[PDB]
Amino acid sequence: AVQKVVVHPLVLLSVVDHFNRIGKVGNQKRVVGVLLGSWQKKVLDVSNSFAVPFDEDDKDDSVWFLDHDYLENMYGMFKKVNARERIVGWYHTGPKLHKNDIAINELMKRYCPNSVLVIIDVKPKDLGLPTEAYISVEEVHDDGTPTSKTFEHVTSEIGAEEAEEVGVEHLLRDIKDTTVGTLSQRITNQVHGLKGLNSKLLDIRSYLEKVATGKLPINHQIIYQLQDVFNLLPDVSLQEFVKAFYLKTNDQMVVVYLASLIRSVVALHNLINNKIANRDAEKKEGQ
Amino acid sequence: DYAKKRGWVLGPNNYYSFASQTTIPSTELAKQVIEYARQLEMIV
Amino acid sequence: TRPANHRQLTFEEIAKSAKITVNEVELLVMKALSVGLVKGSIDEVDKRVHMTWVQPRVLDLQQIKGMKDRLEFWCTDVKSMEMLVEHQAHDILT
Repeated sequence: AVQKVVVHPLVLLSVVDHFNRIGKVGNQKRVVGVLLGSWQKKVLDVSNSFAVPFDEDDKDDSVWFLDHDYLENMYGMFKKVNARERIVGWYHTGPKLHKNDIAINELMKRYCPNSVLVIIDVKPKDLGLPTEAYISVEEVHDDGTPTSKTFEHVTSEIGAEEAEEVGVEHLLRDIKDTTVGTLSQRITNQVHGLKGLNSKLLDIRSYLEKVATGKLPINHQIIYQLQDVFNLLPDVSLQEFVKAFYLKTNDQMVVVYLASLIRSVVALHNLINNKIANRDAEKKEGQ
Repeated sequence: DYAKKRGWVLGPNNYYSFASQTTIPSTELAKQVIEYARQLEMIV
Repeated sequence: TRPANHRQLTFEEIAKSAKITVNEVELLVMKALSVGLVKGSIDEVDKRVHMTWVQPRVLDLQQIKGMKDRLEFWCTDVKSMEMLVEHQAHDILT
C-alpha cells in the first residue's frame, strides 16, 4: 500500500513535451509511458520517465499496442545510464481514466510487483494538481458481484530537491506572476481553495442529477458516502461552539491589536526621526 | 379601560405580564479582517 | 429520519417507537451502539440520547432529490461567499 507518491518536475515536463510530440504527429488524444523512481520506504518518488509507443481504437477499447519489448530494452538502457532507477509505474495523458487502464496496469505490474499509474493532465486546470495517482487494488463487493480489479487513489503530490527547484523557478521567474506576498499569497490560497471546493461540489451535483434523471444506475456505496458526508456536516449555532468561537476570536484580535500598536509606535518614531533630521538639514542650508 | 394602554398581557392573574425580557456575524467579521489586511498591504 | 439539526431522541420517543419499557430503552441503544450501528451518547437525567452518526442507509429517488436540494443550497452558499471575499480583497489580490 503505497500511501504517498511524489512526482517530479522533470517527469512532468517530459510528459508534457511528449504529449506535444504526439499532438503534432497525429491526433491520439492520449499517450502512455513508463515511470522510473526509487521506492524509498512506503513513499514512492517518481523521478524520471520515458514514453512508450502506444495506441488504441476509439471504438473497441480492447485494442492497443503497448510495446513490452521496447519497454524492456530502454528500461535496461536507462538502468545502464543510471542504477538507482527501476520501474515503479506508468503515466498516461488522459483527461480522464479509461477502461484500457486496468489491463495496461496489469501488464506493467508484470514488471513492477507494485506498479503505480498516474494521470497527467496536459490540459490545464485551476483547482488542484495536474497529476493523479492510482493503484490497481482488488476489493470485495460486500454484496452482490464478486471482487473486481479497480483503481484506487493515493496521496499524490509534487516535489524537487534543489536542482530541479533552481531550474523550474528560473524558468518561472522568466515567465510567471508575483511570488509569495505572505498575506496576499495565503489569501489567494484561501480563495483558490474555495474555488476548488465549489468546482468539486458542482461535479458531485452534476452526477447526482444524472442519477436522479436515471442516466446511470444507483450506487448504494456512493450514496452511503454522500449521506456520511452530510451526517458529518457540523452545527454552528450550537451555543457552545459559538461561545468558544467568540472567546478565541477575542484572543486573536487582542494579539493583532497589540501588534498594531507595535507597528504604529515604530512608524511614529520613524516620523519623528525624519522630521527632525529634515529640519536640521534645511537649517544647515539656511546657514 | 386603561388596558387600552396596551394592557400588557394581564398575565394569568392580572399580573400585567412583566418587563418583556448566537448567529456568528461571520460575513461582517470577514469584511473587517479583510479590511485589516488591505490596510496592512497597500503601499501607502 | 430525524435531521441533523435536532437528531436528539428521547426514551419515551423510542417507546412510542419500538415497543420497550423506558427501563430497557437504554439497554437497546446500548447494544445498538456497541455493535456500532450508530455513534453518540446518552443523558439519563434528560432521558435524551444524542446521536452523532448512524450507519449509511439505502436511499430512494426522492431522497436523492432532497439531498440534491441540500447540495444546491450548499453550493450557492460557497459561491456567494467566495465572490464576497474575492470582491472585498480585489485590490489586495495579485
